[PDB]
Amino acid sequence: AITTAASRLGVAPYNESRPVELRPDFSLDDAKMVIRAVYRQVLGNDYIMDSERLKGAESLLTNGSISVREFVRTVAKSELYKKKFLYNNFQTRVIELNYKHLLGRAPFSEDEVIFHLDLYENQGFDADIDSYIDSVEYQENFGENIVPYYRFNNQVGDRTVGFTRMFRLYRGYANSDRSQLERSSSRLATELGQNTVSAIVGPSGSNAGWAYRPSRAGNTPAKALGGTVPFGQASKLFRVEITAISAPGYPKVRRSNKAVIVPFEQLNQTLQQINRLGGKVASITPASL
Amino acid sequence: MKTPLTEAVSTADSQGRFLSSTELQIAFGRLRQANAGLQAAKALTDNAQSLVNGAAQAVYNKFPYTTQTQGNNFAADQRGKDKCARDIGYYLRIVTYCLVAGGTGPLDEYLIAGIDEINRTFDLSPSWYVEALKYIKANHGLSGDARDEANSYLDYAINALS
Amino acid sequence: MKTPLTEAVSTADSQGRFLSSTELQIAFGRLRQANAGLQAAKALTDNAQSLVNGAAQAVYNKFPYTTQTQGNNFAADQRGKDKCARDIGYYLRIVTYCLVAGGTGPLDEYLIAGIDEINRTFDLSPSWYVEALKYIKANHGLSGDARDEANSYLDYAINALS
Amino acid sequence: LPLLNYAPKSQNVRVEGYEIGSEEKPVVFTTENILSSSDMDNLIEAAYRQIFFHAFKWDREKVLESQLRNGQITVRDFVRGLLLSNTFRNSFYEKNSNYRFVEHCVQKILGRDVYSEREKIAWSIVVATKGYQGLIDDLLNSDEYLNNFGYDTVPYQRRRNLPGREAGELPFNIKSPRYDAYHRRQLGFPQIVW
Amino acid sequence: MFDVFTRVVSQADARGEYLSGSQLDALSATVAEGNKRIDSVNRITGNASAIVSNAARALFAEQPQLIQPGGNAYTSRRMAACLRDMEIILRYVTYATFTGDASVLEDRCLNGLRETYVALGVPGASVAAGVQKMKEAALDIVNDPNGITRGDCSAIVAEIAGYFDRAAAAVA
Amino acid sequence: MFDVFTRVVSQADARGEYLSGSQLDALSATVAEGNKRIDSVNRITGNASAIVSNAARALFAEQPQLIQPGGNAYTSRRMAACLRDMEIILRYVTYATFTGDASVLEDRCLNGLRETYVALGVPGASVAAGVQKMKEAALDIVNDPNGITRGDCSAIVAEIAGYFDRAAAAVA
Amino acid sequence: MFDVFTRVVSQADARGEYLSGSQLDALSATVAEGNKRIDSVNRITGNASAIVSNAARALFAEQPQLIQPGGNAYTSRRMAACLRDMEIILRYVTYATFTGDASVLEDRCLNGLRETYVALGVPGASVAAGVQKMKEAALDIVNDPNGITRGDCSAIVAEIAGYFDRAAAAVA
Amino acid sequence: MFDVFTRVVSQADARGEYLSGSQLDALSATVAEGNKRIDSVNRITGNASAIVSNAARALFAEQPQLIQPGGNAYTSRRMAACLRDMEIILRYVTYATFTGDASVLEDRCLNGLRETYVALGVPGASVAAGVQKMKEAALDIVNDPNGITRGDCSAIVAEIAGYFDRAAAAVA
Ligand SMILES: *[C@@H](C)[C@H]1/C(=C/c2[nH]c(/C=C3N=C(/C=C4\NC(=O)C(CC)=C4C)C(C)=C\3CCC(=O)O)c(CCC(=O)O)c2C)NC(=O)[C@@H]1C
Ligand SMILES: *[C@@H](C)[C@H]1/C(=C/c2[nH]c(/C=C3N=C(/C=C4\NC(=O)C(CC)=C4C)C(C)=C\3CCC(=O)O)c(CCC(=O)O)c2C)NC(=O)[C@@H]1C
Ligand SMILES: *[C@H](C)[C@H]1/C(=C/c2[nH]c(/C=C3N=C(/C=C4\NC(=O)C(CC)=C4C)C(C)=C\3CCC(=O)O)c(CCC(=O)O)c2C)NC(=O)[C@@H]1C
Ligand SMILES: *[C@H](C)[C@H]1/C(=C/c2[nH]c(/C=C3N=C(/C=C4\NC(=O)C(CC)=C4C)C(C)=C\3CCC(=O)O)c(CCC(=O)O)c2C)NC(=O)[C@@H]1C
Ligand SMILES: *[C@H](C)[C@H]1/C(=C/c2[nH]c(/C=C3N=C(/C=C4\NC(=O)C(CC)=C4C)C(C)=C\3CCC(=O)O)c(CCC(=O)O)c2C)NC(=O)[C@@H]1C
Ligand SMILES: *[C@H](C)[C@H]1/C(=C/c2[nH]c(/C=C3N=C(/C=C4\NC(=O)C(CC)=C4C)C(C)=C\3CCC(=O)O)c(CCC(=O)O)c2C)NC(=O)[C@@H]1C
Ligand SMILES: *[C@H](C)[C@H]1/C(=C/c2[nH]c(/C=C3N=C(/C=C4\NC(=O)C(CC)=C4C)C(C)=C\3CCC(=O)O)c(CCC(=O)O)c2C)NC(=O)[C@@H]1C
Ligand SMILES: *[C@H](C)[C@H]1/C(=C/c2[nH]c(/C=C3N=C(/C=C4\NC(=O)C(CC)=C4C)C(C)=C\3CCC(=O)O)c(CCC(=O)O)c2C)NC(=O)[C@@H]1C
Ligand SMILES: *[C@H](C)[C@H]1/C(=C/c2[nH]c(/C=C3N=C(/C=C4\NC(=O)C(CC)=C4C)C(C)=C\3CCC(=O)O)c(CCC(=O)O)c2C)NC(=O)[C@@H]1C
Ligand SMILES: *[C@H](C)[C@H]1/C(=C/c2[nH]c(/C=C3N=C(/C=C4\NC(=O)C(CC)=C4C)C(C)=C\3CCC(=O)O)c(CCC(=O)O)c2C)NC(=O)[C@@H]1C
Ligand SMILES: *[C@H](C)[C@H]1/C(=C/c2[nH]c(/C=C3N=C(/C=C4\NC(=O)C(CC)=C4C)C(C)=C\3CCC(=O)O)c(CCC(=O)O)c2C)NC(=O)[C@@H]1C
Ligand SMILES: *[C@H](C)[C@H]1/C(=C/c2[nH]c(/C=C3N=C(/C=C4\NC(=O)C(CC)=C4C)C(C)=C\3CCC(=O)O)c(CCC(=O)O)c2C)NC(=O)[C@@H]1C
Repeated sequence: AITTAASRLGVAPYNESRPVELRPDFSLDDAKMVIRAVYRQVLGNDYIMDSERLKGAESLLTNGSISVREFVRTVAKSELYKKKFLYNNFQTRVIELNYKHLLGRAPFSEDEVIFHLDLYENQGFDADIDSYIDSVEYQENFGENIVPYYRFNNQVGDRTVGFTRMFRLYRGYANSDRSQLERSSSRLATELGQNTVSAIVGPSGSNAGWAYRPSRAGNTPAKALGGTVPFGQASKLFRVEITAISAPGYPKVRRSNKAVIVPFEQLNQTLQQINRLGGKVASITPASL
Repeated sequence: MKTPLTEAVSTADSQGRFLSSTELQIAFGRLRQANAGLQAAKALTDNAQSLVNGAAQAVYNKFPYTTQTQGNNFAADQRGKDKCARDIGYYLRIVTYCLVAGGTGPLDEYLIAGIDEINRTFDLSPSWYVEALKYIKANHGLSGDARDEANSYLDYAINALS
Repeated sequence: MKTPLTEAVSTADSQGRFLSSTELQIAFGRLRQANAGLQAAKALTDNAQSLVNGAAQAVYNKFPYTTQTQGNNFAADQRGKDKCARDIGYYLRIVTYCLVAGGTGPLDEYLIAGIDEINRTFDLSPSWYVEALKYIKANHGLSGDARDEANSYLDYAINALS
Repeated sequence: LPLLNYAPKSQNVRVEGYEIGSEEKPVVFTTENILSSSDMDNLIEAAYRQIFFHAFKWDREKVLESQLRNGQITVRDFVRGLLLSNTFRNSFYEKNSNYRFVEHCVQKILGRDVYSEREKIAWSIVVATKGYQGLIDDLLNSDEYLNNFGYDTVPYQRRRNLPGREAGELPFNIKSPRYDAYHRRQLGFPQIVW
Repeated sequence: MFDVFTRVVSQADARGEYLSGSQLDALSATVAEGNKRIDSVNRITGNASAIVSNAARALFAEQPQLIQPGGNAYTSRRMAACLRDMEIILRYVTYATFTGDASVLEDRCLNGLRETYVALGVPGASVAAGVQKMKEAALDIVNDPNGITRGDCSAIVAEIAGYFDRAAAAVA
Repeated sequence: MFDVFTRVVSQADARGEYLSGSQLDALSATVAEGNKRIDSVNRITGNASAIVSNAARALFAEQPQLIQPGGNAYTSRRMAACLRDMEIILRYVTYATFTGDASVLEDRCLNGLRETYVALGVPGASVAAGVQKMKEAALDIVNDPNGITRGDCSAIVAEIAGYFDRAAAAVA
Repeated sequence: MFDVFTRVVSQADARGEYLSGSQLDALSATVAEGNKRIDSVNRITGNASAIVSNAARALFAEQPQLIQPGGNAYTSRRMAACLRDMEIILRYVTYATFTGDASVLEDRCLNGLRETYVALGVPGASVAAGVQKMKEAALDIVNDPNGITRGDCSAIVAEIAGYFDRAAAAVA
Repeated sequence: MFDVFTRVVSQADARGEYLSGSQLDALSATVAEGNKRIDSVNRITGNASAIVSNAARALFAEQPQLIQPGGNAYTSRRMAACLRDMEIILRYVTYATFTGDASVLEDRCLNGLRETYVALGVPGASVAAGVQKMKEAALDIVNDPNGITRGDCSAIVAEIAGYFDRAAAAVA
């Protein structure tokens, strides 16, 4: 599980949050809890005004006319969901959001993008939503009566690439999935296309270097190809992600976010230099050996 | 890590060059020294406990105050004696590592770098360890190139301390 | 050479700016501390010989081996005792210089910089000088601001040695 | 041991020049501009001229160039690799005294002339005490270097030309060739003609 | 970085209002409690080496696997790095005590410190334990009643304890 | 994923021509080595629990800081996550041995594991040490000449060792 | 970087133990193999230019899409980068052969190379094929019997083959 | 560099002697003058722009050839360089007044300044005249009796005048 780093990430509130299940012969609080959980999770923690609430779907779920899975399907096919997540987004971002909301996980590979983009283009959005919800993964994780939840912990058919990409899609508890730094841009297009991973940067209030985002181009690669040779004698190399660089001012500072591969022996100096340039360290990852 | 093969390759690589006859001669010298170094390491290992106990006793004899003066940095009680024997064992074992590797690289990376800050911080005198290393020099019972290489490492530690 | 006035001007010049109210407050603090520091320097100066002799004797009491072990680094003979008293006098005089200047600058420039290489090379243990400085702290008989500033310099020297 | 204290000297770089970009403003070769391969060739050649004056293809470091192109290393790291390279050690360190190696290090890393003989004297002990790379890293991690060129810009001779003047100070590749009269007489030059 | 005055200055500037009378006399109280803050900084500084060395000895006694071979504090270089780290944490805690604001500690010491320990394999819990030992020793030295003008230093001791706690939480 | 045949198939399709005679002969050679590949997979799988438990015991013995209170293998939840990770790495190494290709191990298990361990505070160097211990145990299990039709299995053992090396390098 | 001696030394130092008799005798066996190691390094080095050029020529002959207009080896700078990548791989193989350890080849040549090739669009499989060509040429040069003291060099040849296969597996 | 105290300290250390009673009393007398020194620094600082601008205007009124075309102060950049030079000389004079020693003025402002002016063709005599005009305006500002605690500031005025003359003589 995630214990020591749960609070630093946004995982701690979901560690003591048990899955919301609608039992047979449920009470009215159970129905309202299912409605609340579905709104929070399927709509990605957006505030839901009263005028946008799906009154009929709520009534049907309360009555038992539809299951939790059907209510999730109705919410995901609603005009509210399409306004929030479909009409203003690149379809790869739509797929990321679908996986995050309906399956509680990030996409694993480019094959899922292929399948979902082909299915949207050939049969429409409703059929694509159905494929998320009628999937074997959905059935094994949530089934018919459980609200989908974030699957932070390791499971049977996982890939660790999904664990890394979850924190690219999830940015903290007080965050709303339409209120993230990257806004409407797809977070995983480059990663899924290149089968790569990014160093995990935690949410704002727990991580000073939360705002680090690589640019379109001119990014320092993950590994130190060449070893320690350009740095003279060095023991080990580290990739350091730095955000909020401002002190020298333009033109000395062009991009406020910079990744640098530095030797172990210059780590002290690198940290002091970061403090001087007013930056915040987002992550430090071994780059050699 | 300062050993003949790694240093030859690192110098060649920093120059971006293939290994030339200079690096081959470095390898040949390493091959000439390697068997004697390995035998010296074996002889030191086989006699490790006796050398360490005798070195600690020689230090206690030359600096008697280390055995009856109270304090964390002394060997008055059994705790300080255990720390002293462990330190001398560290010295001897890393010297054997140097004999295996054919250079002072193990001493530099494991023991030499930062030893002065340790000695100043914990109020440990380098002269104690110098006497221990002199005991190891006088009683390792080596000869020839084994003795010369082992004495070179022990003198390296002594010079780094004194 | 770290003193409040020179540090204030160094900070202003590094930023290329005139002396603002921050540096004026620095000078005001220097003026507030100055008279106490100068009387303390005078008090230490008048009682310098007895303080140096007592500190040397205290070191000899705390480390008796320094008084009868032969060697250049010990005070077994009169020459070693003269060297020890001279070193303690150096410490006390530079501490008075620090009191006059209002900062650890004289200690940094005259004594602190390079003392580790001195002690390692001539096999002088810094614990001896730590004992001398502790005697000086306990026996200078100062009070208030003067005692606080002089004790700050003596603890600065102790921390450098340890 | 701390560095000797040496007094600065009046220099153009010490004083505000109110510079407006012109033909005498050194070209800013920076990887912050996402340079194409040909612009990277130009930047790389600027680094070779700054560090080695001229780089024969025996002097080139193709591995370092590939690493800089890929983004493995910064421009400052490439400059360090040039200074740690065999060309720089053979031409500028080996053939000169320690004092005239500090010059050829202040001049082409910091882009300014040495304050005095005392600065040369003070920095000359660093090679023998902290190592060659110790000197290189001290100059590259200095506040002067980072404030002027940072990590991403090739260093250059700073404030060589004042506005309106026909000629500025001598370019450091003219003022200070790789060696001087010491290695000149070790080689046996000057040679008599005819 | 911020000091105690500069922190309320920045808050007031963000609100765009003059410092109120309550803020002004809270600052006057801070100034009035200035001598004790200076004494605390001086006492921690004058015993810094003893604090670091004693805390290191206690920490390595309670956690011998740190210093055994293969342990992160084994070899001279890693031991020296550990000692230096302890001294750095103590120095920045003294800086934060001097300023009256923990901005210097966050921005200049703990910025990237967890990440660095993780990347290197430094056990964050153990360095947090070392920071706690330095906390007990430093608070003991600050609260020493001998050789000083008696007074209530509970507020400054609590502030120093908060700086140490924030450092320990930052590294673990 | 890719197996040993589909790898050369994908390369040929990228090139747009038929597998050559040498490629078909190399594949036939790999087919002829299939019984020993199956034997190695079976032997590691049959001893998987012993490999994981023994290597975890050896790892926590040589690195007691992992299991000290405050260490990353301390508490049941963490110990169990660690044991599960080692079994997962062993399982994907066996998968790579079975397919004759490392793609399943790289793409499903190793890609992003280093970033994951850094984010969680899991010490990747110790994970690499545990992986090396599973390597030595599994290699000695595959080479055991008792109860098997004798033959040279050095190529298969070298391939398994390479998969273990990729796993150990991916976590540090 | 580890050579053959420093690898075992570092493992022993981490375990906190002296090298056992078996480890010392294995190192002695490596020492007895040193002359053949130096010959193999010298022979590959002596024909490095021919190996790289002939391997590239054969690779471009059997894969014309590399050197077609718009292919990845088209334009002089990209062709020179390709020839350079071949020479670098061969040089690091020689470094690994000289040290008796793959640490130099792993750390300074192969770490991150697959990611770089994928990012740029350099076909890693074609690079692996070129590396295989240098493999076969190099191993034929090392095994050439005339003008050298006759001896069994099968172990050294197998070690060089392993380095070449490791490079080919890393780039693809 | 040096201040008043550090100059005597350096001289005593070269002599290897304690500061005598006379030197300590002289330094105490300097301390008693400290408030007037701070007032002088503050008054020159608070009117630095007026001092520089008025002295420059007077200098160019009595030496019109400086600002005539072809003159050294002609063109905005040169004229601005001249104003900046005058400001720098005044700033280092204030530094010398603050520290009470001329070391900062000699080491950081006047060291090599004559040679710089000779190389650039800047008329050093005219720079000295501008410095003198700064001196007279600054001394009148330091001696203004309005809005200050009355006392005899003759010594600090003479010291500031000496610094100004030193700056003028370094360039004349
Ligand atoms: C290195 C891997 C070790 C080794 C192996 C080895 N095995 C064989 C032969 C066979 N092994 C099997 C195995 C199985 N049959 C089954 O029904 C199952 C259970 C599902 C298994 C795993 C088979 C079918 C054969 C062929 C018949 C036989 O029993 O011999 C060989 C011989 C060569 C071959 O490829 O067939 C070898 C070499 N030998 C060693 O010495 C290593 C310790
Ligand atoms: C397989 C690699 C081939 C092989 C090698 C082989 N070499 C020797 C012996 C020696 N080779 C050398 C090498 C050099 N001498 C030099 O001065 C240079 C340039 C610096 C080189 C490269 C040396 C010194 C020896 C020892 C003396 C001798 O000339 O024989 C052997 C013999 C065994 C040994 O380990 O010494 C062997 C086997 N032999 C083959 O047949 C392979 C094709
Ligand atoms: C009000 C004082 C200021 C202000 C606020 C404002 N906030 C938003 C949007 C969001 N606020 C939150 C915060 C939370 N959601 C939670 O669940 C929690 C607890 C865990 C918190 C703290 C979120 C996540 C959002 C985004 C969700 C959404 O539906 O917007 C807005 C709306 C912005 C917009 O609609 O574009 C606003 C306006 N605005 C001001 O001007 C005040 C200073
Ligand atoms: C055809 C003229 C050129 C070409 C096309 C090509 N594209 C892909 C793959 C993808 N294209 C997309 C595009 C979109 N995603 C969206 O969200 C939108 C609509 C809102 C668009 C237009 C995506 C996401 C992919 C990836 C998924 C997929 O592969 O289908 C490919 C395949 C790439 C591969 O290697 O798999 C191709 C071939 N290629 C050419 O050569 C033409 C010039
Ligand atoms: C054991 C040798 C070391 C160790 C391990 C450890 N790991 C975790 C947590 C996780 N491990 C993974 C890894 C994977 N997830 C996958 O899906 C895959 C296979 C495809 C892998 C390899 C992940 C993602 C996590 C977090 C999520 C989860 O655990 O479910 C922990 C727990 C950390 C914590 O509780 O915060 C531990 C302890 N720790 C050591 O000290 C050993 C060196
Ligand atoms: C003005 C319309 C808005 C605004 C601006 C604002 N910007 C900054 C700071 C920076 N802006 C840059 C700019 C660039 N980097 C580049 O490389 C490029 C292209 C060449 C550009 C345009 C950078 C690097 C910084 C940081 C360093 C610097 O300040 O120079 C600030 C200051 C932010 C701070 O608090 O430090 C501001 C205010 N802000 C608004 O409110 C407007 C909407
Ligand atoms: C023996 C010659 C004398 C002596 C010894 C003594 N040493 C210590 C404590 C330490 N010794 C070391 C040394 C090393 N640890 C390393 O990692 C390495 C490299 C392999 C070396 C050489 C260190 C770091 C310490 C301090 C921390 C630790 O516990 O290891 C002590 C204890 C002092 C204390 O305050 O605990 C003692 C007593 N003392 C004598 O009087 C002997 C003559
Ligand atoms: C006295 C506490 C112990 C002691 C002293 C002792 N010291 C030396 C030698 C030197 N002491 C110094 C120190 C300084 N010189 C300076 O200029 C200053 C700064 C102003 C200091 C602190 C130096 C440099 C030396 C060596 C050169 C010299 O001889 O002056 C010795 C003699 C060592 C030798 O080898 O001759 C001695 C005996 N001895 C004790 O036993 C006391 C406990
Ligand atoms: C004004 C009173 C007179 C005058 C001045 C003048 N000076 C310059 C140029 C420079 N002045 C300096 C001086 C300094 N550099 C230092 O390091 C120090 C201490 C910090 C000082 C005071 C230097 C180096 C220059 C050249 C660099 C630059 O100008 O940016 C000029 C400009 C000359 C030119 O050719 O542009 C002028 C005009 N000239 C007069 O006529 C007045 C008498
Ligand atoms: C000691 C209580 C624990 C411990 C310490 C330890 N730390 C390191 C290495 C580093 N520590 C830092 C931290 C800083 N550097 C700075 O300049 C500052 C101020 C901003 C801080 C806080 C850094 C950057 C490093 C690496 C760089 C360096 O030169 O060390 C080590 C060494 C790790 C290694 O060598 O691999 C150690 C051992 N270890 C323990 O076991 C204690 C719990
Ligand atoms: C609080 C933790 C402890 C404590 C402190 C305390 N101190 C004072 C007063 C003073 N302390 C100083 C300090 C210095 N003078 C110097 O010259 C130096 C070096 C530069 C220092 C550090 C001063 C100037 C004063 C004021 C005059 C005086 O001597 O009293 C007080 C008194 C109240 C006040 O705030 O001034 C107190 C309470 N007392 C304790 O009992 C705590 C353990
Ligand atoms: C040749 C067999 C194949 C080929 C190669 C090719 N590679 C690149 C570009 C790069 N190659 C590297 C590799 C290294 N540089 C290093 O420093 C190290 C470690 C010492 C290695 C192994 C790098 C870093 C690059 C990128 C930067 C650079 O320009 O060098 C190219 C050029 C691609 C481009 O210019 O965009 C090429 C062509 N291409 C083929 O088609 C062959 C199969």
